[PDB]
Amino acid sequence: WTATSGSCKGRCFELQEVGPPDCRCDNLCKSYSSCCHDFDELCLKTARGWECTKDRCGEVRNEENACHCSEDCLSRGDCCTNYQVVCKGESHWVDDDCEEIKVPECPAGFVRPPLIIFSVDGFRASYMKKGSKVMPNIEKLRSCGTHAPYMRPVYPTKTFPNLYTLATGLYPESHGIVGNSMYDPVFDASFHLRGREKFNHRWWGGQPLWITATKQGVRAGTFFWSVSIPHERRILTILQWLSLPDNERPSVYAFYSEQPDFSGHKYGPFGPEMTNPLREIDKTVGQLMDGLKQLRLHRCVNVIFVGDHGMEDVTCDRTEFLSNYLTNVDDITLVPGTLGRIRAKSINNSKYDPKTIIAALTCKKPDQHFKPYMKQHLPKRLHYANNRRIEDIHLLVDRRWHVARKPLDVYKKCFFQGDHGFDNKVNSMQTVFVGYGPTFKYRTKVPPFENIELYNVMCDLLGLKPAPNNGTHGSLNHLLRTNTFRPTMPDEVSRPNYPGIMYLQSEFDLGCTCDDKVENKLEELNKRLHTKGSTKERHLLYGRPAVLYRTSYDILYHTDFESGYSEIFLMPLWTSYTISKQAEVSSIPEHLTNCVRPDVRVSPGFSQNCLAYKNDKQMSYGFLFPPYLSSSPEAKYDAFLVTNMVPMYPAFKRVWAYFQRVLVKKYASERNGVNVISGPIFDYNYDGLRDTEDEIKQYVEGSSIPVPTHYYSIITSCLDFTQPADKCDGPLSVSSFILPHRPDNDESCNSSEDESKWVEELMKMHTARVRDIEHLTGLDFYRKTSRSYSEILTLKTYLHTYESE
Ligand SMILES: *[C@@H]1O[C@H](CO)[C@@H](O[C@@H]2O[C@H](CO)[C@@H](O[C@@H]3O[C@H](CO[C@H]4O[C@H](CO)[C@@H](O)[C@H](O[C@H]5O[C@H](CO)[C@@H](O)[C@H](O)[C@@H]5O[C@H]5O[C@H](CO)[C@@H](O)[C@H](O)[C@@H]5O)[C@@H]4O)[C@@H](O)[C@H](O[C@H]4O[C@H](CO)[C@@H](O)[C@H](O)[C@@H]4O[C@H]4O[C@H](CO)[C@@H](O)[C@H](O)[C@@H]4O)[C@@H]3O)[C@H](O)[C@H]2NC(C)=O)[C@H](O)[C@H]1NC(C)=O
Ligand SMILES: [Ca+2]
Ligand SMILES: [Ca+2]
Ligand SMILES: [K+]
Ligand code: NA
Ligand SMILES: [Zn+2]
Repeated sequence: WTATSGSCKGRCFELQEVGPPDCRCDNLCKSYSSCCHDFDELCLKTARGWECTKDRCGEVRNEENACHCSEDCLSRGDCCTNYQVVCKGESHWVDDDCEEIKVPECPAGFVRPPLIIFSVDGFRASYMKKGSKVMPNIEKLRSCGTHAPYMRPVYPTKTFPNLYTLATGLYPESHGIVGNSMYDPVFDASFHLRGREKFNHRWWGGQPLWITATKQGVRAGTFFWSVSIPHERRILTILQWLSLPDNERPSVYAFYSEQPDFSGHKYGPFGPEMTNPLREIDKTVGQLMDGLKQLRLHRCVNVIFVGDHGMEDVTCDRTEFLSNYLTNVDDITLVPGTLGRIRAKSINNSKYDPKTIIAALTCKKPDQHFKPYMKQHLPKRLHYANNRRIEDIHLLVDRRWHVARKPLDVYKKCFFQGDHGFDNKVNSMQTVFVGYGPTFKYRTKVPPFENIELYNVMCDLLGLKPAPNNGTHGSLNHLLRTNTFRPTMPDEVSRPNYPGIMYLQSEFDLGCTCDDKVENKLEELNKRLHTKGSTKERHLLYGRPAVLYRTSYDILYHTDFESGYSEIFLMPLWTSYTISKQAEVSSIPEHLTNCVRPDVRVSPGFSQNCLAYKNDKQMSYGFLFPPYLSSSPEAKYDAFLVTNMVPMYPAFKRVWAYFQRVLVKKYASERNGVNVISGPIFDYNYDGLRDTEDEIKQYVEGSSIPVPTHYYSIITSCLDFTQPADKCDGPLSVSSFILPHRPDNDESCNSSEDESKWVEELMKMHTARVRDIEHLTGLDFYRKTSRSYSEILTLKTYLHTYESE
């Protein structure tokens, strides 16, 4: 109930909302059917439109007009935004040459440069180039300020998840806005684009920018705008708020536009109809900037121009139907379109089986335009598992396609020509970033970055302490002129042991054998030095990874590789080796095929044993340092140490062996050497974070050898590929992956073929940031380089995407 009988007299666009039954006058009142009776009349005036004209200059104040051109407007804070240009002969902001803003030039009473975030829905990255000719205001922001070629959204590339991510710095699995449509089973309640359930606060987790500011004494403009408030009115309202008294005036503001998403859905991303909405957004930017110029705030405010996601060509004829795969299509509920989320229709149907749904959806048709995944098997880069609102079964839809349950869902809902929601590495999904202002750099291009990183920057811009989030604070310091955040490296928590030779061969009863009984003071001292770390400078190029949790581990040196060996997990946490451009690849000699050797530095009690692998009919083993890349027949023996072995399913070994035998050498040839760090990951609860021992769900049969859920590799070289990786003076280049350790290759529909036709494709899908691996392992990499820490943080957030230009 709303007593709509009160008035908005002197309260239009009030910041502090009022509580029912009292009627509202804030910028969401329309959305709630709660505005006082006179809100339209008073707060949504449109008379005479939005632009001063020569004749109106100096007019008598008619309170009825949408904006004013009368002499006193600048003092009331309510002039039309072109007032000074039309009436007072000033130039539009966009006609002004750009001049570096070295310092904020703010009116008296301003305690910090305000921030205005100008958000645009569905603003695909390539519009900056393709629409350049019709967006002069945005082009000026872009060219004069700081911009990225693109900004990467989060998955799913839908509006609500992305805007909330921008506002929180969190992945959707952590803020809880996991799609535009959702069912939460604990609440037993559904979130929809339409209607009122979406307004309950229990859906929206984390702490968004406007709460962060208020909690720390920084006032905020409201970030949500009811759809029916026209853009011109939104801009005028922001400008009005900027003329409030110091003690009342917000320091952070946001504008939202539904375009160009709205027209993109109708016409596709580059439909001829798309030019006009681009034109209209640009004009809105111009109004804002002219208005700031009128207020003498154009060299005071930081402005961010940012999109939530891009847009792809999608038509109703590119739809796959689950009725063409499933016998029991009525037994499931699908969240449809550019992603799929499946669960049972009835929690009382005990004949529901995910296993059979997944099998029926896997590689059943040659051209299949989606792939099914149990959510924990999704690429870790998606961070899309750890929320009860995310259904166990997920469909990753090919770009340009939809999935639906039955044909009838499409035509009893071709209408539309664009959509979005696909894999966030897809080129069409990429969106935009521009920063303009005294705190941003001048005429600066930065590399692409992920939208999770902006919350921290927005906090830096306002002098706020960010709430805990998924950004890496400091990784975007290169965008900023000032207010940079200077973190320290995290402290190492566990120091390693450095064991020497402590065990005789006969103390080991592991059930392992090796044909190695083949016996020189020249090379006997040499091998000693290798075991004491003499080649470590070669193989450990950026220092040892630091262990950020309490544990017991040993550093093991070898000729060709260095490792950090866990006494708890009985295998390495990390193995580090460097392969030059000139390295030769060799085979595992016939005589050593099944060779496994006791490590006389590591107790039998803290070692794996071969008998467990023999008795586990499902599980095999591989090596972290690859015996194929041994520097000499003699050094190859190090590679068969029990301390280099890890559990591997035979299906996985196909992947791993191709990686090790072919791809590492390929990268070394292409990148002029590479440094490789590889290791296990355990993430049985699919939270993105290192498991403790008690979370481990699977062990090699009859033993305490835990089974990894994934294997990672970090592959580093010199960004200037004229310098060898092991003698690099400057910035580094990285590519990494987190490969799922699965007992089959059902993910790869071409896996019956030779590994050259499908392995690298898999690996590319499971590309990762170094930071993803750090979260997953409790390790901190690149501790000892000659580069600044912020530069290293940027490197750790890098994702090698494998998309074209
Ligand atoms: C990305 O960044 C984020 C933010 O830093 C990282 O997420 C954090 O990770 C922490 C560890 O995973 C997690 O810590 C837990 O917090 C519990 C208290 O949490 C509540 O309060 C905070 C503060 O106000 C709030 O942020 C939380 O918000 C979550 O939950 C509400 C719903 O109630 C949601 O609306 C909201 O979106 C958010 O959900 C997300 O997180 C929850 C888990 O919190 C997930 O389940 C969701 O799927 C979703 O992702 C909460 O309201 C705290 O109680 C936990 O403490 C346990 O563990 C300690 C270990 O020392 C132990 O000593 C305690 O005893 C305790 O265990 C007891 O409870 C267990 C469960 O019943 C039980 O098993 C035990 O037996 C014990 O009884 C824990 O510390 C932190 O809350 C989130 N924060 C956020 C915002 O998500 C995230 O990891 C980053 N991602 C990556 C990949 O790095
Ligand atoms: Ca959107
Ligand atoms: Ca975990
Ligand atoms: K076996
Ligand atoms: Na397969
Ligand atoms: Zn859309």
